[PDB]
This record gives sequence, C-alpha cells and structure tokens, in this order.
Amino acid sequence: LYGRYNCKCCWFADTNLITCNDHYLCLRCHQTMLRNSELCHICWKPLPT
Amino acid sequence: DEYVQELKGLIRKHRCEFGHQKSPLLTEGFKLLSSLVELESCEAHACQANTDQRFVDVILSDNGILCPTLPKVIPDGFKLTGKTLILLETFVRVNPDEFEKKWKADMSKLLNLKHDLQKSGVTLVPIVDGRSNYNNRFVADWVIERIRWLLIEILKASEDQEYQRLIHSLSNVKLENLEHLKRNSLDYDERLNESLFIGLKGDIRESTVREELIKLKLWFKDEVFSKGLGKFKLTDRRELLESLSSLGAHLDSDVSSCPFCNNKLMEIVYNVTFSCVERTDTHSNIEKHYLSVLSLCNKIKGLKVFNTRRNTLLFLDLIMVNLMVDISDSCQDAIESLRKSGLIVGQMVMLVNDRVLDILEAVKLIRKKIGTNPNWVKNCSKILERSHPEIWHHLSTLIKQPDFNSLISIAQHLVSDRPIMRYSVKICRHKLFQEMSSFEQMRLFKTLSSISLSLINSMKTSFSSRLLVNEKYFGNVRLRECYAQRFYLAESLVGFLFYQKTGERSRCYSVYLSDNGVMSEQGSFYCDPKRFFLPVFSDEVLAGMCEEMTSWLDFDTGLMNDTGPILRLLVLAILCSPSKRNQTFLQGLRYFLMAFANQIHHIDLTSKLVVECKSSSEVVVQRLAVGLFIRLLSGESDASLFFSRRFKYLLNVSYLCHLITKETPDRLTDQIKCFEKFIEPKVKFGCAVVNPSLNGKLTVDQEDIMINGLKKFFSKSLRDTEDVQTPGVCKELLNYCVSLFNRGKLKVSGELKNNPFRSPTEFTSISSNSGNLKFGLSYKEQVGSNRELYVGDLNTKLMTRLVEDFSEAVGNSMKYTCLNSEKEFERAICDMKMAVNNGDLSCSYDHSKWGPTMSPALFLALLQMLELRTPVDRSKIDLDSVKSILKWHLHKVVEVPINVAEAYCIGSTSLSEEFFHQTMQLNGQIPSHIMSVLDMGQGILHNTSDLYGLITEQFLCYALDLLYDVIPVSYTSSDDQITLIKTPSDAAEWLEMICFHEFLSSKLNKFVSPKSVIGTFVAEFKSRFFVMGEETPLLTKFVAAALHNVKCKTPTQLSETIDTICDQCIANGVSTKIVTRISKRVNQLIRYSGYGETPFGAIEDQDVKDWVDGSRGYRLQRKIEAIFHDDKETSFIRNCARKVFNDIKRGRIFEENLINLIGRGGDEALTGFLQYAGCSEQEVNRVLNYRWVNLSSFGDLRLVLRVPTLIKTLQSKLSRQSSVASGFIGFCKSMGSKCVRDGKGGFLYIKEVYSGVSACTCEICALKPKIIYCNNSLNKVSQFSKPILWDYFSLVLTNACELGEWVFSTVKEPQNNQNFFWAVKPKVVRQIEDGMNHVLQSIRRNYPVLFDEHLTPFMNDLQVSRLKFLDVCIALDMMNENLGIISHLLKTRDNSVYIVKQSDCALAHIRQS
RNA sequence: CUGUGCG
Ligand SMILES: [Mn+2]
Ligand SMILES: [Zn+2]
Ligand SMILES: [Zn+2]
Ligand SMILES: [Zn+2]
Ligand SMILES: [Zn+2]
Repeated sequence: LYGRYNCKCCWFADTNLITCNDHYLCLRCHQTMLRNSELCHICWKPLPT
Repeated sequence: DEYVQELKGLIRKHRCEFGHQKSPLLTEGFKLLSSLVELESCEAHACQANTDQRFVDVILSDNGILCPTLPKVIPDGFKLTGKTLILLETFVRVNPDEFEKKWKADMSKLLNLKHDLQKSGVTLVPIVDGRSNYNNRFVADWVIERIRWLLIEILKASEDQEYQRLIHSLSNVKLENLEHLKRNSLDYDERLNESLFIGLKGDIRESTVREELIKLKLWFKDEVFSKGLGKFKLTDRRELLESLSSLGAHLDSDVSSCPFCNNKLMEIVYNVTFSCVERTDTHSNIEKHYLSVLSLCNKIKGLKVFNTRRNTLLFLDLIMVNLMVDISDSCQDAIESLRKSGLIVGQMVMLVNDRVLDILEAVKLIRKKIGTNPNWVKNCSKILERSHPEIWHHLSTLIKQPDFNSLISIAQHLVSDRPIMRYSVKICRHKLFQEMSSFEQMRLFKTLSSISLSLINSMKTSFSSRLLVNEKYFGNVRLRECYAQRFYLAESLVGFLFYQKTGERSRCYSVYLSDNGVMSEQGSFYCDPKRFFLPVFSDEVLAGMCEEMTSWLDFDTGLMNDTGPILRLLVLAILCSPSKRNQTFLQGLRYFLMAFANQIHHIDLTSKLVVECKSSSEVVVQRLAVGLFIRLLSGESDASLFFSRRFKYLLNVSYLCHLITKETPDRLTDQIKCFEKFIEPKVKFGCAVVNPSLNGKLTVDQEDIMINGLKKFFSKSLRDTEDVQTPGVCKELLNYCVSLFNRGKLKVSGELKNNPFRSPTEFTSISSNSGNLKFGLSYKEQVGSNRELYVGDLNTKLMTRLVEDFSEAVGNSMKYTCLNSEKEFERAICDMKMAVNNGDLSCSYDHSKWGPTMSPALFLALLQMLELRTPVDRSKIDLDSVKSILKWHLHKVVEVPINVAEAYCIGSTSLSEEFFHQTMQLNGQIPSHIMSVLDMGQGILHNTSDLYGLITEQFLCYALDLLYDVIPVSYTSSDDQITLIKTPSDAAEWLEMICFHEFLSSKLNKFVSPKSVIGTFVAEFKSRFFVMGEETPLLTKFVAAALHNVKCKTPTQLSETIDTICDQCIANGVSTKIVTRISKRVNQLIRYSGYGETPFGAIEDQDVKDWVDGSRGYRLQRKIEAIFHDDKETSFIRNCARKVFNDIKRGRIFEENLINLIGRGGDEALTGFLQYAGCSEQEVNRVLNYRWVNLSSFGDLRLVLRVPTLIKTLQSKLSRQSSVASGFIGFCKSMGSKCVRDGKGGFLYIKEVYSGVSACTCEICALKPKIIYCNNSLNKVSQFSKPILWDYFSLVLTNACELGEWVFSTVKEPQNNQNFFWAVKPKVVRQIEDGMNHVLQSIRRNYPVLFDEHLTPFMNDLQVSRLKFLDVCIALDMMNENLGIISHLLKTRDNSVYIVKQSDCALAHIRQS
C-alpha cells in the first residue's frame, strides 16, 4: 500500500496527489523536485512523467 | 522447669562486669548478655567499666567538670581524658533496618547532649559501635548463639507484646504476605477508611456505565465544549508563529541586535579571535626550559617538603626569579624576545600554582624572609635535597641573593600596564557575524575551545594563600597576585586568563592577550568554570554538527545559506551562555514545534514556552532560536517544501539544549526550588501537616487535616468544570473504571499470572512501630528542570521495593504498559510508526505534575476493588499487605533539606517561604518534616503509578471507543503516554473527543500537560519522535551526550564509554564524519591529561561497517590496522590467527594448552602462537619488534578522584553529584601524579616512564610516532613494553569468536545526496552459539584459585557448575585489560538496527572472506 | 587527595 494520502514531502496536502513509487506526492512539490533533478529526494527514485 | 536449670550449666562456658553478674532470671540473662557485648564493644575503644551505671552528669561531678544541668542520659562507656570525654553507646541489631534506625537515634541523642557540652565544657568525641552481629572476643562466637537459642527456647515456653518483641531480636534475620504483626486499630483507621473506601463499589454493571458515559458525553458537548471551555484547540499555524515571535523574539527590549555586545564572553571570544586572526594567525628553546623548570617546581609544590605554605611559595618564587635572572644573561636578548613572546606579562612573571606575581613585588617579598631570616636559602635547599634527590635538576636556581640589581633592572625594563580585571558590568563594531568567512567562524569556535579549557584549568588551581596585602571586587583591581591560565593561540600571541579565586565556584575572569609582549586587554567576564566543559575540545565536533544540520536543508539553496550562520551563532551563544533558562526555552521550542507539526494542541501551550530572560545573554539566544524557527516555518505558500527536513532541523535546534550541562549552577538555590515544587501542591491543596509525630501517633488536629485532605481528594464531581486542575479523582468515574476492568471489558484484564506475592512488632495504618516511612527530599539534575528525588531509609526503601515489585509483576501480567518491558516498548514503537504512516490520530500525551499530585490514597482506592485474579486458583488474592503498605505511604514523612531550612530561616516573595514563616513560630516550631495526602514520590511508587495510569488509560480508551466509535490503542510509561486512534470514515471533528478525553483524565488524577499534542503528522513517546515514513534521529541530543558525561576514571574506560555512546549515536543516524571528530576530541582529552597517545582508545577514521556488524574489538583491530599501513605484518598476524582458528575449529585439537600459553603475558604468548602457526623464529623476532608503552601493565593506574576486569563485570552482573568538568579535572590531576605502578608497589610518573624512550628512527619507530616504538628503543624502560601485534592477534581471534570469520580477509576498497537514510541490520555471524552460568564454569575449570578467591564469595547457585570458544577467547579477555569480549558476549546488541545514510554505506569498506 | 598537560 502507498502512504496516508499526503504529500510525503510537505504533509500539508491531501487533494489531487500523484504516486512517486511507494508514496504520494502533491503537484507543486512534484514540479519543484522535478524541475531541479530527476530523482525524488524523498524516496530517492526517478520521478514519474 | 526442664530448660530453666540447663542455663545454669550453659552460661558457665564463658573482664570486670562478668564476675559481678555470674521472673528476674530472664532479665538477669538479658543484662548479662548486654553487659558482655558492651564490654566487648568498649574494650576495643578503651572505655571505662560502669559498675554503678550512675549517669552522664555524675561522671563529670566526680572528676570536677561543671554540670550545666544536662538531661539525664545513660552512658554505656565513657572515656574522659583530662578535658575530653568519649561517649560510646553500643547496640546489637542484626536486621539492617533496625540497625540504621538505632544508629541514627543514638547519634542524634548523643549530639543533643554534645551541644550542651560545647556550650559549657568539652566537645565530646562521639563514637557509636553498630555491631550487626553478636561476635565477641571471649569465646569462639559459637557459644553465644547457643545461649541466645536456649533463651528463646525458655521464653517461648512461657506487656501487650513482649514475648515476641524480645525474641524477634535474638533470632537470625527477618517480603510481603506478612500481615501477622498485630493488625490492630488506633481509633483512627476506621475514620481513615470511612473517607477512603466509602464511595467505591466496583460491582457496577456494564450497561449502566455505557449509558452514564453517553449522558456525560452529551453534557460535555453542550456544557464545556460548546462554551469554549475545552483545554485543546486547533493549530492556526499563523497564530502559532505570531505567538512564538511575541514570546521569544523580544521587541520591546532595548538590548542590541548583536550577540557579542550583549554577552561578555561572546565579546571576549570575538576580541581574541579577530585580534589573533588579523594580526598574526632557540626561539622555542628557552620557553621549553622555563616550562620544564616550572613543572618541576609545581611538582615540589604539593609535596609538603616544607613547614608552611607561604614559605613554599616564596621558595618557588625565588627559584623562578633566579631562573629569570640566569636566562637574562648568556643570551643576547632573552626576556625582550622570548618572555615577551612567551610566558610573561606587564611587570609580572608566571609562577607555580598557576600564579602570576609582579616582579617588583616578588623581589620585595624575597628581600624579606632573607633579610629578616638569613641562612634561609641553605637550609631550604638542604631540606629539598635530602627529601627528593630526583628533582635536584635545580643547580643554579635555588642559590643565594638572585641579583636584586639585575632584578630591578629587568623590572624597570618591562614597565607595562597591569591587568585591570573589570568587575563592574554602545558602538557595534562586530563585523556582522552573518557576513563572516567560513574560517573566522571556525576561529571563533577554536577560541571558545581554548578559553573553555582555560576555564576548566582555572577550577584546577589548588587553594593557595595571597602573598601580598589586599590593595578586591569593587570596580577594578590592578592585579599583582592573581592566578593565570595560559592558552596558546598563535606563533607569537598567547592568551592569559586571570582570576583571583580558586575552587569550583563562579569567578570573575579577565582575558588578556600577548602579541609580542604588548599585553592588550581582551575583556573581563563572570562565569562558572564547571559549565564550560562541552566546548573544551569540540571546536570541530560542533562545527560538523552545524554543517550536517545545514546540509539537511539542501533542498532550498538559500534557506540553508541563511540558517547556516544563524545556527552557528546560536550554538556559539548557547556555549558562551550555559544557563538553565536557555535549556528550558529550547525544550519549550521542542514542544512548540511538536504542536506546530500536528493539528491539535493545548490552549496553555505558549504560556509554558515563555522563560524569563533576566539577562540580555538569554535575550540574544531566545531571539536567535525564534528567528531560526520563523525562517524555517513562516511563509504563505512556498514555505513548507520539505517539511520532514524542516521538522528534523528544528527538533535538533531545540535539542541543542543538551549542549548546556545540567549541574545546578547554585546547589542551594536548586534545593530551594525543589522544596518549592514539593510543597506548593500541598499548601495549595490544604494538607501539609508539619512534624506530625515521626513515630506514627498523629494528634487530633493532624488526623483532622489528613482526613480533610483525603475527603478533598475524592470530592470531585463528574458534572463540574471548575475543578479540572486541582489534584483529586472523581469517585464515580474511578468506580466505572474499576468495574469495567473487573468484568474483562478493558484491554487489560484482571486475570493475571505468576502471583506477585513473594522493630516492626505492631503495625497500623500510619506506621509499623519502626519509623514512619521517612523519605528525604532532594533533586535530580535534568536538562529542562530539576526532577524531584526521594532518598529513603532502609525500612521504607524495603517497603517501596515490595510495592514496586508487586506492581511490576502485575504490570508484566498486563499488556499495554511499557516502562520496564522493552518488548512492549518496541511493540508501541511499531504501532506508532504504523499509525503515523497510515495517518492515524497520534496523541502524544504528557501529564503535568504526575508525582506531586498522585497520592498513595488513590492507589489504595484503586486496589480496594481490583479483582486481580489468579491464573490457576481464581480466588481473588487479597491485597491486605499491599494496602497496608500503601497506607503507610499515605502517612509518609518527607524530611526537608537542612540547607533549605537554614536559607528560609535567615530570610522578595515566595509561597514556600511564606508557609515556612507561617509555620516558624505562629503555629508550632521550625518545619523539618512534611506529611501529606497527595504528592506520591517521583520514583517511589513508579510501578504502582504506572499500573494505575494503565488501568485508567485503558478505561479512557474504552470510553473513546464507546462514545466516538473510534479504535484507540494506548501505550503508557507512568509519566507520558501515546494514544493511536484509528478514526472511521482536518482533525477539527476530533477536537471534541480530545477535549472530552482530557476532561475525563482530569476527573482522575491524570492532568494532561500543556506539552501534550494531538495530530496525524508526528508522534512522540519516550523522547522518540516518529514522522511519516521515518524517525527523527535527534543528532544534537546524542552528539551532546557524547561531548558530555565524560566519566574519565581510566583512559581505557573513558574510551570504552565514548565508543558505546558513538555506537548508539550512529545507530540513530548521526554521521561518520561527526563521530570521527568526537573520537578525535576524546583522544585529545586523553592526550591533554598527560596519558599520551596509545594504540587503543577512541576510533578515528571509521566507516559504518566498524559500527554495524562490528564491536569495540573490531574497532580496535581496525585502529591497529590503520597504524600498520601497507599491511605486511598485520596481514601475517591475521593469517596466523586464521591458522589457529582452523586448528581449533577445523582440526578441532586445541584446548587448555593455549590457556597455559597465554598466562605468561604478551611476548611469550605471541611467541607460542607463532611457533604453533608459523614456527619461524626470524619472523617472530620481526613481529615482536613492534612495541607500545603500556602504563597499565603491572595492574591499573593509581587514581584518587572525587586482577582482571572480567571478574569485576561478572560480580556486577551477578549482584542485581560531581560535575563532568570536575571529573575531567580529577582525571588530569590523577594522570599527572604518581599513577603508573612498577610492580614493586612504587608508583611513578608518566613523564618518568616516557622519558625512558630514545630516538630510534629506524623505520619501525616512524610508522606511528609516540604510539609504536622499537624493542631496543625501550631498553631503558622495558617493563612497560608490550607487543602491539600480540594485542592485534588477540583482538582478531576474539573478533572471530564473536562476529564471524570475515575478520581475517584483507580490507578492499569499493570502486550519495547525503540524505538517503535507511535501516541496516548487523551482519554478524556468531560462532559462539549465541548466557550466564557458562563463563563461570569456564573460569572454574581452567582457573581454580582465581575462581576460589576474588570470585564467588556471596553466591547461592553453585549447584549448576561445553561451549566451543570459552577457554581461549576467555583467557584473551582476562589477560587483556582493554579487549573485553565476554562483556559483549553476555549482553545484547542494544541497537539491533542502525539508521545510516546511503552515502556512508557506499563508502564503507569491503571485508568479505 | 594534590595537576602544569591546547603549539
Ligand atoms: Mn510524551
Ligand atoms: Zn517519491
Ligand atoms: Zn507538497
Ligand atoms: Zn555588537
Ligand atoms: Zn626504531
């Protein structure tokens, strides 16, 4: 199972998330971590497309 | 009369009081035995026989000493020598409780009469002989036991309690299940039970409890919750940050926005740094000569080789002055070039005892004692020559008149201003620390380290006398006779720390510099020296900690660039201002962050984070911490990017409070504060009976006040909200809790297992005629606030032990309590981690004033109706004994400290002081004993309080499941708990449930502290914070633990404890770059203590594989391998160890011969193992060439601070106040005196041992200087020369025994964002078959004499006494004082999991065999 | 019970 439907990067988000590889991820946090690298910096795996 | 006549012939088998003595026969024999033991007790101390036993005043009236109407005291043995009398009152008490009681009651009763003897006459010498047995010196101690036995057998065949009181003392010895004393009433027990067990029924049905809880929830929802009277509220993070900025960041304060201006020590550190960085940072031959002769003179200072101390100081000053005038000649310019650049200040010269004395005043004092006392030099040098002919290196110093003309010439040459020592407490030229290079900040930390080491050494100065007249603390003092500590900073400039007082107290120091002789003042401050030990050498540990914390915020390049220098400045201010207020504020910040991350927090949270500054030095620290919190938390949208990193950073910033030590800056002030915290709840409650009886007979008013306190304790209704803060418990709610516990409704059931049931002549509800369960109040040093502490007498300690064991067994029979059960704590940790990962409502609850509000009466009311059924009998075991001991605890007497009474008698407003004054003479006499209903002692009924808390918390979980249809699971620890609530189907709908739970907890005695938090983001339990998908490592806490608690007795033990601390810190993911710096700091500590560097100790240059799947033995092996680069000899020794391991395991033919081969030592054992494995005498001589000086060779280092070690550890395993700076001072003091033993009993210096070395420099003495020496380089000192390769062999063999055969292969090197943390398990493969009674058999088989003596003198399981490796890997442990494998084998990992970053595991070494 | 040890 994935996380608790939170950002896993800010925790202050439970609406319209997206899974990285084992947890969830907000939209703005995903776009912030993807626009600087390809890894996740939370799970340390490549971010989705 | 069959045994009455036998005593006539029995007593004949036994110097003055005997012939006179040889149913009054009973008392005749009693008096005979008493006189016999009394004459035996006094013939050892030269008493006088009292043939008349007249009195105490008659023996003074006969001789002539005036009698000032003394109270009639019967003296057993008096020894009056002219004008001095020694009173000896003896007693025979076998049981330790009655022994200590009679001892104290005798000492007090003789001091009360010594007071009046000192008021008129002589001051007696009090002696009391506490014979715990009946062993005399007239017989062989076997007849007196027969006499006592027959006396018992004649009394048992024949006031209220005499026929059992008299025999209870002639028996051998005296737990629970003993209610057969009297079980009598005192016309007060029934009135106590009428107010303690009147409203308890315990047989309530379940449906009625359900309906009553439903109605109570309905009432609470519309009466206490809708009215806004709840104790919990939502976060509103904006409001939280505003309140934080308003409470911490002082805006209405006129202090500057600069830490250096407001803190005097920070200003001094800045001055020293930026005057040593901008300016500078046979030349070192004369300074070395001066330092050597100064050390020599400091040696003969504390040797008492003279009559007086002033004459000793004058003689050493004469020696130093003669050395100065000798160095003045034979050199072109020695003083003006090397004294100005070394150790000399304006007009003053450095002397012994850390002193500096003006040269003119020095020659003025030397003119005396030589002018008014001629021929003094000759007879003061001849007394030194014939006393220590080893310090006779003084040849041209201890001579006649030291060229007074040349002396005054030197004095008039260096005429500079004297140190001012500013005693009285602006422009802001401070370069704006934020805008400093990364080198100037490290220089600030190094300067703080040097000044802190000088502060520590200032506490080292022994109590000397001032040679000059005091011309001292008004506004300023031109120093002429101050002590000075010298800290070296740069090639030319050196810092001086002047101070005028000694000891461990707070002083006013003055820091000066010497660039090239121009002594410039750097400042003057006031501090306590023993609070500056953490930065003593951690100029790089704290820098590495700050670097790691800043790297945690690498997600926002620009946030770390702002929070980096702010964090370094915060650490610097915390170190330069160690105060309990800063600790309290940083703990408050921890709780604020815990509330900020979650969603629900207490309404009175911010009211507890406020800490009165009382100084700008606290204002700057609070401003820095609040600014850090705001910079990391404030913002609208793009301010919670990586909130896990932010929470970790801020939690570590809050745990930076552990950098400040906990040593009670003022002991009397902290005792006063402890007494205040102890007596304020009682005075506020209304039950503070003072000095009740100390025996157990309360007066009418005292019984009335106790019954009133008990009634007030149980007078809390269930429908009132104006009583949710006063101590007490609702009787109906407790009845519901107990009734649900009895009928198996709670998660903890009464069906327990392993029944816990396992002079005091008459007992009652108050006492047992053996005291009144007297405790004594004191404090316990903690980080935030000093905890309470109760030190009890022997009998009350036994009673607490009884009740604590009962409650601990009951709790072990329970399920959800985790205080002394690590399995349940790990289950709680797993459940809390799963709850935080699943988004459950974790409620981290703390309970305020748990001890000071809990009452043994509450535990009585609980246990009165608890079922506590048996596992096999189902008989409802009666709790009469436990209830009787809890009644004794209800009427306990807590002795207040005598210092507190004295401080309150010689005395602003204070509630405790007001109560003291009101009890001084208004009602009775001075208060010395306090009895009360509430305030169960912290650490006294810990297990009983945990049992009550667990039962009540399971009832609260049942109530929550009933009312709000949630799934709660709670884990308590008797102080704090955590409740994981799985909710059905934010967190604003569960605020009502939280407020209702708090209300119900307060209706019991479980007042939820404002530090408790409720949320779905982070949980806390036992200071272990768990976050979504991880756990906060608490780096700063463990780093500060490694820098603190340096309990340095022996350097080996110090290194061992530091290694265990670094292991437990790497387990919680600290670093491998910070742990190597901690190890470097500890090695630098050991090296500074004069012990020098040794091939063992703290492990530098380590990887995670040295801590994961590796013990201390493997770390020492890796250290030895790092010593031997390009491993040709260590590889050969590892091959030999593998060969021995194969011959003992594969060939399996080696046993009891290696033990005979090892007991020789290091050279012979290594030679034998090499002949058994390699058999090449050339290679053995090439291997034994590597030596290391072992100071603990012929035993252990002799040390007086403030046989193998395995036997000591086994003895400690079978059987069941001083600061760290003072401990390090004692360590440095013991490691500089005669500590090295030479086997013949003559201890010698470490300097004498290390002077016996020679410059070998033959490519074997150069691979590790001052650590590894040649064999011929230690020909002068060959006794302290052991082969390091033998220790390496032994370490490798024990590592093979412990953690597998992979320790033999050569280390190969491997061919990551610094935040890829993950858990790794120890990859050890034990070849030992994984306890007790196995090492004992091992020692018994091999060593018969060492098992007989020094081991097993107090054992009772000798009827028990073949593991694969317990014969050779035990000799290797016993013969090596620093290996210690058996202590690791008879122990668990204590970590079982290591959080490490993948950046470290990718750089770990590969050693797969 | 006694230390001169930051280079
Ligand atoms: Mn807690
Ligand atoms: Zn991810
Ligand atoms: Zn997000
Ligand atoms: Zn300033
Ligand atoms: Zn050599």
